[PDB]
Amino acid sequence: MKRTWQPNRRKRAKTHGFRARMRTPGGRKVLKRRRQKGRWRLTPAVRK
Amino acid sequence: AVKKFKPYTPSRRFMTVADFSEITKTEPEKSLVKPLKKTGGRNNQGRITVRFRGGGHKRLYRIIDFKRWDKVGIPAKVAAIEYDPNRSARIALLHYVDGEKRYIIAPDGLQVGQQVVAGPDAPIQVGNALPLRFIPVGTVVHAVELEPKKGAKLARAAGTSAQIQGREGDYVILRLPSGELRKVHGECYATVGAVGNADHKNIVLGKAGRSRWLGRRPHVRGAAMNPVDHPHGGGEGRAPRGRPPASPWGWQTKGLKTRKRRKPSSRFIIARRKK
RNA sequence: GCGGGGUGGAGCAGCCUGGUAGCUCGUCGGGCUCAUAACCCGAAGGUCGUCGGUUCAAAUCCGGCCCCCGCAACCA
RNA sequence: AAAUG
RNA sequence: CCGAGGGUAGGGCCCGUGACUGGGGCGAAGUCGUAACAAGGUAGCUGUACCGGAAGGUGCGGCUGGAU
RNA sequence: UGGGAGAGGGUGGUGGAAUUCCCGGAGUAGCGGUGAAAUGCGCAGAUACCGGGAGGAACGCCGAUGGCGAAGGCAGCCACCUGGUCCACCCGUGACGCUGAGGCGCGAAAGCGUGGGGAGCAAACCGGAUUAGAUACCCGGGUAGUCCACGCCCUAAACG
RNA sequence: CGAUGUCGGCUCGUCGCAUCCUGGGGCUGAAGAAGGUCCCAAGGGUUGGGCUGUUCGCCCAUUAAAGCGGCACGCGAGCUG
RNA sequence: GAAUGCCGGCAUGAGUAACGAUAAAGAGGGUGAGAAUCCCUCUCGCCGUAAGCCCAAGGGUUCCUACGCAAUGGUCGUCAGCGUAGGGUUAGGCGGGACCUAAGGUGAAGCCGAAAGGCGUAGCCGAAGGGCAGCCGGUUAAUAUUCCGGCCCUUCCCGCAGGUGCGAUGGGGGGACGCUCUAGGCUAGGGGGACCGGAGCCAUGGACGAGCCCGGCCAGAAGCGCAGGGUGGGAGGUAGGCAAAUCCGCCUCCCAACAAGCUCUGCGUGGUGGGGAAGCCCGGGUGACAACCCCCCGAAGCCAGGGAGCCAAGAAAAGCCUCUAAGCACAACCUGCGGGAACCCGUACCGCAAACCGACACAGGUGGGCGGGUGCAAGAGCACUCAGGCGCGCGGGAGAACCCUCGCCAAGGAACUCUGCAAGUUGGCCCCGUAACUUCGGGAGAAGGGGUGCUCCCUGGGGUGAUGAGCCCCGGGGAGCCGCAGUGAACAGGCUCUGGCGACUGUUUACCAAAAACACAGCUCUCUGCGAACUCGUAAGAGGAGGUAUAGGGAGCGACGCUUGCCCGGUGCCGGAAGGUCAAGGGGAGGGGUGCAAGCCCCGAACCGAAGCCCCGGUGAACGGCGGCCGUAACUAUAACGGUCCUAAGGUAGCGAAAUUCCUUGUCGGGUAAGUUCCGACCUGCACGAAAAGCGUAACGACCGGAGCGCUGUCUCGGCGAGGGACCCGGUGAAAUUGAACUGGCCGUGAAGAUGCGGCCUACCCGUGGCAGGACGAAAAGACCCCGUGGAGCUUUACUGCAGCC
RNA sequence: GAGCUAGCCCUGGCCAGGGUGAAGCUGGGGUGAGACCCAGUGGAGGCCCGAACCGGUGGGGGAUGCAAACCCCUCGGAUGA
Ligand SMILES: [K+]
Ligand SMILES: [Mg+2]
Ligand SMILES: [Mg+2]
Ligand SMILES: [Mg+2]
Ligand SMILES: [Mg+2]
Ligand SMILES: [Mg+2]
Ligand SMILES: [Mg+2]
Ligand SMILES: [Mg+2]
Ligand SMILES: [Mg+2]
Ligand SMILES: [Mg+2]
Ligand SMILES: [Mg+2]
Ligand SMILES: [Mg+2]
Ligand SMILES: [Mg+2]
Ligand SMILES: [Mg+2]
Ligand SMILES: [Mg+2]
Ligand SMILES: [Mg+2]
Ligand SMILES: [Mg+2]
Ligand SMILES: [Mg+2]
Ligand SMILES: [Mg+2]
Ligand SMILES: [Mg+2]
Ligand SMILES: [Mg+2]
Ligand SMILES: [Mg+2]
Ligand SMILES: [Mg+2]
Ligand SMILES: [Mg+2]
Ligand SMILES: [Mg+2]
Ligand SMILES: [Mg+2]
Ligand SMILES: [Mg+2]
Ligand SMILES: [Mg+2]
Ligand SMILES: [Mg+2]
Ligand SMILES: [Mg+2]
Ligand SMILES: [Mg+2]
Ligand SMILES: [Mg+2]
Ligand SMILES: [Mg+2]
Ligand SMILES: [Mg+2]
Ligand SMILES: [Mg+2]
Ligand SMILES: [Mg+2]
Ligand SMILES: [Mg+2]
Ligand SMILES: [Mg+2]
Ligand SMILES: [Mg+2]
Ligand SMILES: [Mg+2]
Ligand SMILES: [Mg+2]
Ligand SMILES: [Mg+2]
Ligand SMILES: [Mg+2]
Ligand SMILES: [Mg+2]
Ligand SMILES: [Mg+2]
Ligand SMILES: [Mg+2]
Ligand SMILES: [Mg+2]
Ligand SMILES: [Mg+2]
Ligand SMILES: [Mg+2]
Ligand SMILES: [Mg+2]
Ligand SMILES: [Mg+2]
Ligand SMILES: [Mg+2]
Ligand SMILES: [Mg+2]
Ligand SMILES: [Mg+2]
Ligand SMILES: [Mg+2]
Ligand SMILES: [Mg+2]
Ligand SMILES: [Mg+2]
Ligand SMILES: [Mg+2]
Ligand SMILES: [Mg+2]
Ligand SMILES: [Mg+2]
Ligand SMILES: [Mg+2]
Ligand SMILES: [Mg+2]
Ligand SMILES: [Mg+2]
Ligand SMILES: [Mg+2]
Ligand SMILES: [Mg+2]
Ligand SMILES: [Mg+2]
Ligand SMILES: [Mg+2]
Ligand SMILES: [Mg+2]
Ligand SMILES: [Mg+2]
Ligand SMILES: [Mg+2]
Ligand SMILES: [Mg+2]
Ligand SMILES: [Mg+2]
Ligand SMILES: [Mg+2]
Ligand SMILES: [Mg+2]
Ligand SMILES: [Mg+2]
Ligand SMILES: [Mg+2]
Ligand SMILES: [Mg+2]
Ligand SMILES: [Mg+2]
Ligand SMILES: [Mg+2]
Ligand SMILES: [Mg+2]
Ligand SMILES: [Mg+2]
Ligand SMILES: [Mg+2]
Ligand SMILES: [Mg+2]
Ligand SMILES: [Mg+2]
Ligand SMILES: [Mg+2]
Ligand SMILES: [Mg+2]
Ligand SMILES: [Mg+2]
Ligand SMILES: [Mg+2]
Ligand SMILES: [Mg+2]
Ligand SMILES: [Mg+2]
Ligand SMILES: [Mg+2]
Ligand SMILES: [Mg+2]
Ligand SMILES: [Mg+2]
Ligand SMILES: [Mg+2]
Ligand SMILES: [Mg+2]
Ligand SMILES: [Mg+2]
Ligand SMILES: [Mg+2]
Ligand SMILES: [Mg+2]
Ligand SMILES: [Mg+2]
Ligand SMILES: [Mg+2]
Ligand SMILES: [Mg+2]
Ligand SMILES: [Mg+2]
Ligand SMILES: [Mg+2]
Ligand SMILES: [Mg+2]
Ligand SMILES: [Mg+2]
Ligand SMILES: [Mg+2]
Ligand SMILES: [Mg+2]
Ligand SMILES: [Mg+2]
Ligand SMILES: [Mg+2]
Ligand SMILES: [Mg+2]
Ligand SMILES: [Mg+2]
Ligand SMILES: [Mg+2]
Ligand SMILES: [Mg+2]
Ligand SMILES: [Mg+2]
Ligand SMILES: [Mg+2]
Ligand SMILES: [Mg+2]
Ligand SMILES: [Mg+2]
Ligand SMILES: [Mg+2]
Ligand SMILES: [Mg+2]
Ligand SMILES: [Mg+2]
Ligand SMILES: [Mg+2]
Ligand SMILES: [Mg+2]
Ligand SMILES: [Mg+2]
Ligand SMILES: [Mg+2]
Ligand SMILES: [Mg+2]
Ligand SMILES: [Mg+2]
Ligand SMILES: [Mg+2]
Ligand SMILES: [Mg+2]
Ligand SMILES: [Mg+2]
Ligand SMILES: [Mg+2]
Ligand SMILES: [Mg+2]
Ligand SMILES: [Mg+2]
Ligand SMILES: [Mg+2]
Ligand SMILES: [Mg+2]
Ligand SMILES: [Mg+2]
Ligand SMILES: [Mg+2]
Ligand SMILES: [Mg+2]
Ligand SMILES: [Mg+2]
Ligand SMILES: [Mg+2]
Ligand SMILES: [Mg+2]
Ligand SMILES: [Mg+2]
Ligand SMILES: [Mg+2]
Ligand SMILES: [Mg+2]
Ligand SMILES: [Mg+2]
Ligand SMILES: [Mg+2]
Ligand SMILES: [Mg+2]
Ligand SMILES: [Mg+2]
Ligand SMILES: [Mg+2]
Ligand SMILES: [Mg+2]
Ligand SMILES: [Mg+2]
Ligand SMILES: [Mg+2]
Ligand SMILES: [Mg+2]
Ligand SMILES: [Mg+2]
Ligand SMILES: [Mg+2]
Ligand SMILES: [Mg+2]
Ligand SMILES: [Mg+2]
Ligand SMILES: [Mg+2]
Ligand SMILES: [Mg+2]
Ligand SMILES: [Mg+2]
Ligand SMILES: [Mg+2]
Ligand SMILES: [Mg+2]
Ligand SMILES: [Mg+2]
Ligand SMILES: [Mg+2]
Ligand SMILES: [Mg+2]
Ligand SMILES: [Mg+2]
Ligand SMILES: [Mg+2]
Ligand SMILES: [Mg+2]
Ligand SMILES: [Mg+2]
Ligand SMILES: [Mg+2]
Ligand SMILES: [Mg+2]
Ligand SMILES: [Mg+2]
Ligand SMILES: [Mg+2]
Ligand SMILES: [Mg+2]
Ligand SMILES: [Mg+2]
Ligand SMILES: [Mg+2]
Ligand SMILES: [Mg+2]
Ligand SMILES: [Mg+2]
Ligand SMILES: [Mg+2]
Ligand SMILES: [Mg+2]
Ligand SMILES: [Mg+2]
Ligand SMILES: [Mg+2]
Ligand SMILES: [Mg+2]
Ligand SMILES: [Mg+2]
Ligand SMILES: [Mg+2]
Ligand SMILES: [Mg+2]
Ligand SMILES: [Mg+2]
Ligand SMILES: [Mg+2]
Ligand SMILES: [Mg+2]
Ligand SMILES: [Mg+2]
Ligand SMILES: [Mg+2]
Ligand SMILES: [Mg+2]
Ligand SMILES: [Mg+2]
Ligand SMILES: [Mg+2]
Ligand SMILES: [Mg+2]
Ligand SMILES: [Mg+2]
Ligand SMILES: [Mg+2]
Ligand SMILES: [Mg+2]
Ligand SMILES: [Mg+2]
Ligand SMILES: [Mg+2]
Ligand SMILES: [Mg+2]
Ligand SMILES: [Mg+2]
Ligand SMILES: [Mg+2]
Ligand SMILES: [Mg+2]
Ligand SMILES: [Mg+2]
Ligand SMILES: [Mg+2]
Ligand SMILES: [Mg+2]
Ligand SMILES: [Mg+2]
Ligand SMILES: [Mg+2]
Ligand SMILES: [Mg+2]
Ligand SMILES: [Mg+2]
Ligand SMILES: [Mg+2]
Ligand SMILES: [Mg+2]
Ligand SMILES: [Mg+2]
Ligand SMILES: [Mg+2]
Ligand SMILES: [Mg+2]
Ligand SMILES: [Mg+2]
Ligand SMILES: [Mg+2]
Ligand SMILES: [Mg+2]
Ligand SMILES: [Mg+2]
Ligand SMILES: [Mg+2]
Ligand SMILES: [Mg+2]
Ligand SMILES: [Mg+2]
Ligand SMILES: [Mg+2]
Ligand SMILES: [Mg+2]
Ligand SMILES: [Mg+2]
Ligand SMILES: [Mg+2]
Ligand SMILES: [Mg+2]
Ligand SMILES: [Mg+2]
Ligand SMILES: [Mg+2]
Ligand SMILES: [Mg+2]
């Protein structure tokens, strides 16, 4: 049947993307937190 | 004069339609339409705040002239009578000798080709707008302002009207469509006549789909829900109310009054409504 | 198993608070009527389901037994 | 108020 | 080919019969009341409507085939 | 041709008396009701009286043994639309008449449908009385209905 | 109770005998025939259908007869549900 | 040494199940160390509204070539979407940006919130909508509307000429709109041709033929032609379109009116440039100077912003045109021509799938366009088949039980079973014919029957065209022929009678419930006078609604028909300027502490003092409720009638052993040979009953009962056959589970059901196909039950708070 | 976290073919005029049959599956909520 993952680059960038993160106290905390952890990628990669 | 159908489907048995015999023009005035932004019953938070709304026919909004004291003394001609999907009344297209074009809601008896006028000097004739103080006592009137220059607020639905009952100081006394007796200010404008399309009340929707065309989504009873949802929810099998019948939010709904006590307009209401 | 009840012939009070049995109807006698009903006047009829106890004294309070209503008998 | 044979 | 008829299927009229049910008729005498005939003790009758153990009652309108 | 009398019919408009309700005033111990009462209403200010307002229905005197219509039936007043009918003149057509199975239309009240309206009245219903009882008569209430529009019903002691 | 799946049916049987039939008997209020009753006997046999989920039961048509019980009210790592 | 412990390693089950759709294979020849599996040819089968082709999303080099086969590939591998390396994606016109707006998002002004932040008109962002200029062929191993060739076109800049009051973010027009049905003319696509072009072919009994087989076009500027869309011209007045306006709107006059004209599309033609089969010979070359024509069918596509009808009444903004404003009229704009200028990103490849979403090369899921031919009434259905693509990445044998999917069956025909569950039957079209009942539509495809192929003869109407020939589409009549059988294959209703429930079409528990549940038109109560009520939010602000009582919210009931009784004592809600109670506050009789004292400080009675409650009323389609005992009639029975107690009032109509009836399989009747179900009655209704509606109701239902006809392997009662497995051989090779095991029967015993104890009995060692009685077999720390002063959802006149409201 | 799912908002797209034959309109009859009746035309509808598409009724299979909901036969809707 139709499964849960239906990839869509525009949706991915708008929902989880860097600029969505910086727009919001919680999203800026995600970025600060993944930096402090040393994540190589702060945000999901998506091609555009 | 509502029209019936023959029982060639189950739903056509009782479905009725308007006769549409007063309409003379079947597309709106382009300079006077603007998009109606459908809401779905959702507010600026995105929340349903009025349940069971959505999914009706698309509609353009026809701008309506609820002031009319905008163009005192400038007569106009009734150029057409048109369908308006945003209200029960029909609307009338006015061609002012000014060259300006406006819409008004169409009173009963208004004829395409006649002339209308607004102002203190206007004849007491169907379709004319005067301040309440210049209309003779006893006249049936419609599209009545509720405060000076704030716009017609009363009696705008198909077939409705208000009747002037008497006067007292700067205020005249009106019987509203609800049967309430209110004091309205004398400088408030109104329009001689009753709103047309009085047969509107006698329309039988006929089937479920018709409500859906009107943006009316299926309403579901509290009694059919669970206790998480509604005071009437639950019970094994069917169940009576088991308490004072209540809204989804708990407040009583058979008889419990709800107008604010200390509301300033109380001084100007003489008698709560009838029946 | 839990609650209520049994008192003239019928249906009900009195029991809770021990000493005093009461109301309507019916029954009997007499009136009125030609007569009957209705109506009026007077009367009789209950030892209180039963046995046992407490008490100076028990329809009344406490037990046993009989009888009649009502409720319950669920997870299984 | 006043039924019946 | 037609064709007595036989067969299959679906209809129409009539008759008989049927748990039960509806009122009707008849059979002197029981139970309940007293609706009508006198102004029958609320004049009656009436078409209709609602009601009631029963006759009946009441409403609206009609008739005199109503007394005084 | 010229005249006439009439609640004949339909539409719209309009007048005053009264009942009820509401607001103001003035006022106090009862009002109402019956055979007599009670229910009911009233010191939370009723009834009775004065002023104002809203609304519905019916039209007093004239009025009669009267008039009109085929019948049912029709009554304040005004205007419009319209039917029937009698009279005089003796002018016109020249039997063009009478009746009428069917058919069609009209048809008190009650009743029914969809709206509206709702003062008074009032089946049902409730209460107070009476009574052996009183699902009645009498009393206090009171919903349909009575009123309007449209559409049905088609009955009668629709009788002279 | 860190699981022993529970009524009835179907399928497959197997055992007990307090024996439904068939075999052998005694007593009889056993004339014959047909029964009654008790004794011996478990080798075999012990039908099809209507109703109900039913087991049971009633009923229809037959039969030599239309037995009663146990096997985790036999049998769901065999089926049904 | 144990914790269903943790991490790791390795065992067992086992050479076992499986190797992923039953569309299918065989042989020859190549390559190579090795070949069922790679390459080539021939034969066979499968898809063909796809299993072919083209877009979009997503994926991200998977594309092409060379060289490889350790691992990946369910086997193999010389092959590959795998490993290494090299190569490959070319645009002014296609898509997106340098254009526009939609929901939404953001947001100068402004508003709000302890902080964080929440709003908000304009503006800005935002597309698969609007707008906008490229068609055909060739070429590469791999890209092409991109390169090349031909023929076209757009914008910007500069210039030249001609023209004009030029000029805008401002005004205005336009852009600009639904659903259904649909005209005319075209095109796409297709069928046929006795005509045109073509390498050839004559087989096996016949044909050298008007034979067979193949093909008979594509793009195109101006002009022209055909078919359509769009659009009135002039003048005068002018107060409206937030300045102005010659524009637009409004008024009057004159001409014009299915037209015409002007303008814009489509189609045809068109200089020109392209393509071009079978067959044969090694992707190529020849065919070829290829031919390129006639008739018919014909869209849902085009002309298009066409037409008609209908109600539910159907985006915006820019491009564009017009109008003027500052300004400027050496400018500036319009038109024609010329030169120049024209940026950024995507472009490979898969794309119904082995490359996307499902952990897999996974029988699942994935939006748009094309989707040929014949026949079957039609069609995108069905069978076959073209182009094109495939035989599904383990095979070879065997021909047991058993399983799956399938075929047939003597006699019977539901006897099967909870149930005709399942499977038969029926089945398309044309004609004849069709009942109760009904809301007059329907019920209806009711039921039931007949016809159906092929040949010849005769003939009626229509389209194209010409009025004819031909072609094409509907039919009509007569005479015949063959078979068991003519919708000869494939696709395609079993029917009737009768109850229950729900009016109906709809909706639901994604993944055990599709229903009688939800919803539904309709009915009633109730709230709401507008800054409405109500809802969301601390607020601002929103929804309600740019709506206004014929409207909006809440609640119950649930088409329709005939109806919906009695109780207001309790609770609720509504009304009630009295009275009772009533907090803060006011008041301050009268007391107190302290100081020498003026004083400072405290307690404090009456009395005034909201809502709420008490109290008085109303109210049921408000919560709800609608009796008991005893007697009584021709000497039976029963009780119309009566007595008495209680209540706020004692269940009305209608219905009733019912989706409700305990006793119960009530009793009687019907149907059956037999009827716990069913249907019709009765009424002692354990425990119907009137909008948690009562009783009915045509039509409807994958709902739940009962019955009959038809027909059947459901059954008596089973038999045979088919294929895919199971079985054997070669390849690859799991799993839960497992204290260890050298693991028998009976009768006992034992923590009460023993392979493991006792006594007896039986028993050579080890496997393979099978069956499931046991190993209290496996799985899941029982979901029932209890326990825990464990948890959570839900309720209320439990307690205590809070929001909210007064 | 609404790339699954539920509702709504904006903007697009899709629904082979066949059947039934409402209103209206035209004509004819009818009548004082009417209603109304007949025929033709017309093309309505949460109408009918049936693909795509959307479903998920009954059964069988599957059950360490092809699949953590699938396959086959059958069946519901298919201009509309
Ligand atoms: K339980
Ligand atoms: Mg899904
Ligand atoms: Mg998605
Ligand atoms: Mg995207
Ligand atoms: Mg996208
Ligand atoms: Mg997105
Ligand atoms: Mg999205
Ligand atoms: Mg976001
Ligand atoms: Mg972002
Ligand atoms: Mg912050
Ligand atoms: Mg790094
Ligand atoms: Mg992140
Ligand atoms: Mg109708
Ligand atoms: Mg009709
Ligand atoms: Mg109209
Ligand atoms: Mg606009
Ligand atoms: Mg809005
Ligand atoms: Mg917003
Ligand atoms: Mg709401
Ligand atoms: Mg809503
Ligand atoms: Mg509205
Ligand atoms: Mg309107
Ligand atoms: Mg005012
Ligand atoms: Mg209405
Ligand atoms: Mg609408
Ligand atoms: Mg509902
Ligand atoms: Mg519920
Ligand atoms: Mg529920
Ligand atoms: Mg919730
Ligand atoms: Mg709660
Ligand atoms: Mg609750
Ligand atoms: Mg409840
Ligand atoms: Mg419930
Ligand atoms: Mg219940
Ligand atoms: Mg429930
Ligand atoms: Mg209750
Ligand atoms: Mg409540
Ligand atoms: Mg009011
Ligand atoms: Mg007493
Ligand atoms: Mg006492
Ligand atoms: Mg005493
Ligand atoms: Mg319990
Ligand atoms: Mg008297
Ligand atoms: Mg007597
Ligand atoms: Mg014969
Ligand atoms: Mg009498
Ligand atoms: Mg009398
Ligand atoms: Mg009397
Ligand atoms: Mg009475
Ligand atoms: Mg008093
Ligand atoms: Mg006083
Ligand atoms: Mg009034
Ligand atoms: Mg003469
Ligand atoms: Mg009448
Ligand atoms: Mg008395
Ligand atoms: Mg009524
Ligand atoms: Mg246990
Ligand atoms: Mg275990
Ligand atoms: Mg276990
Ligand atoms: Mg013998
Ligand atoms: Mg034996
Ligand atoms: Mg049985
Ligand atoms: Mg048992
Ligand atoms: Mg039994
Ligand atoms: Mg024998
Ligand atoms: Mg046994
Ligand atoms: Mg057991
Ligand atoms: Mg037992
Ligand atoms: Mg037992
Ligand atoms: Mg068992
Ligand atoms: Mg099982
Ligand atoms: Mg079992
Ligand atoms: Mg087991
Ligand atoms: Mg076992
Ligand atoms: Mg240890
Ligand atoms: Mg552990
Ligand atoms: Mg571990
Ligand atoms: Mg290691
Ligand atoms: Mg390990
Ligand atoms: Mg290992
Ligand atoms: Mg091994
Ligand atoms: Mg094994
Ligand atoms: Mg396996
Ligand atoms: Mg497998
Ligand atoms: Mg298959
Ligand atoms: Mg094979
Ligand atoms: Mg081979
Ligand atoms: Mg090699
Ligand atoms: Mg190989
Ligand atoms: Mg090899
Ligand atoms: Mg192979
Ligand atoms: Mg094809
Ligand atoms: Mg991938
Ligand atoms: Mg390898
Ligand atoms: Mg290898
Ligand atoms: Mg290597
Ligand atoms: Mg591998
Ligand atoms: Mg694999
Ligand atoms: Mg490449
Ligand atoms: Mg180019
Ligand atoms: Mg630029
Ligand atoms: Mg805050
Ligand atoms: Mg954006
Ligand atoms: Mg775009
Ligand atoms: Mg473009
Ligand atoms: Mg190259
Ligand atoms: Mg110019
Ligand atoms: Mg437009
Ligand atoms: Mg528009
Ligand atoms: Mg659009
Ligand atoms: Mg529409
Ligand atoms: Mg072309
Ligand atoms: Mg063709
Ligand atoms: Mg001007
Ligand atoms: Mg075009
Ligand atoms: Mg060639
Ligand atoms: Mg199309
Ligand atoms: Mg178009
Ligand atoms: Mg059009
Ligand atoms: Mg806009
Ligand atoms: Mg100059
Ligand atoms: Mg740039
Ligand atoms: Mg490319
Ligand atoms: Mg697929
Ligand atoms: Mg596709
Ligand atoms: Mg692929
Ligand atoms: Mg998976
Ligand atoms: Mg594969
Ligand atoms: Mg072809
Ligand atoms: Mg066909
Ligand atoms: Mg294969
Ligand atoms: Mg073998
Ligand atoms: Mg198969
Ligand atoms: Mg057979
Ligand atoms: Mg048979
Ligand atoms: Mg049969
Ligand atoms: Mg059967
Ligand atoms: Mg059955
Ligand atoms: Mg079943
Ligand atoms: Mg077939
Ligand atoms: Mg056939
Ligand atoms: Mg019949
Ligand atoms: Mg018929
Ligand atoms: Mg029938
Ligand atoms: Mg019927
Ligand atoms: Mg009919
Ligand atoms: Mg047939
Ligand atoms: Mg043949
Ligand atoms: Mg069919
Ligand atoms: Mg339902
Ligand atoms: Mg239903
Ligand atoms: Mg119904
Ligand atoms: Mg439907
Ligand atoms: Mg489910
Ligand atoms: Mg579930
Ligand atoms: Mg689930
Ligand atoms: Mg269903
Ligand atoms: Mg539901
Ligand atoms: Mg319904
Ligand atoms: Mg209704
Ligand atoms: Mg209503
Ligand atoms: Mg809130
Ligand atoms: Mg708004
Ligand atoms: Mg419902
Ligand atoms: Mg009926
Ligand atoms: Mg009450
Ligand atoms: Mg009350
Ligand atoms: Mg009260
Ligand atoms: Mg209660
Ligand atoms: Mg109560
Ligand atoms: Mg007696
Ligand atoms: Mg006797
Ligand atoms: Mg009644
Ligand atoms: Mg019964
Ligand atoms: Mg019943
Ligand atoms: Mg019951
Ligand atoms: Mg029973
Ligand atoms: Mg029972
Ligand atoms: Mg029985
Ligand atoms: Mg019988
Ligand atoms: Mg009985
Ligand atoms: Mg209720
Ligand atoms: Mg109920
Ligand atoms: Mg249904
Ligand atoms: Mg159903
Ligand atoms: Mg049957
Ligand atoms: Mg049968
Ligand atoms: Mg078989
Ligand atoms: Mg085989
Ligand atoms: Mg061997
Ligand atoms: Mg091997
Ligand atoms: Mg391997
Ligand atoms: Mg060991
Ligand atoms: Mg060992
Ligand atoms: Mg062993
Ligand atoms: Mg052994
Ligand atoms: Mg033991
Ligand atoms: Mg043992
Ligand atoms: Mg042993
Ligand atoms: Mg041992
Ligand atoms: Mg030992
Ligand atoms: Mg041993
Ligand atoms: Mg031993
Ligand atoms: Mg042994
Ligand atoms: Mg082996
Ligand atoms: Mg085996
Ligand atoms: Mg075993
Ligand atoms: Mg076992
Ligand atoms: Mg165990
Ligand atoms: Mg076991
Ligand atoms: Mg645990
Ligand atoms: Mg446990
Ligand atoms: Mg557990
Ligand atoms: Mg304990
Ligand atoms: Mg505790
Ligand atoms: Mg404890
Ligand atoms: Mg606890
Ligand atoms: Mg409130
Ligand atoms: Mg989603
Ligand atoms: Mg469709
Ligand atoms: Mg379409
Ligand atoms: Mg037909
Ligand atoms: Mg027709
Ligand atoms: Mg028309
Ligand atoms: Mg349909
Ligand atoms: Mg059909
Ligand atoms: Mg089946
Ligand atoms: Mg499963
Ligand atoms: Mg199928
Ligand atoms: Mg269908």
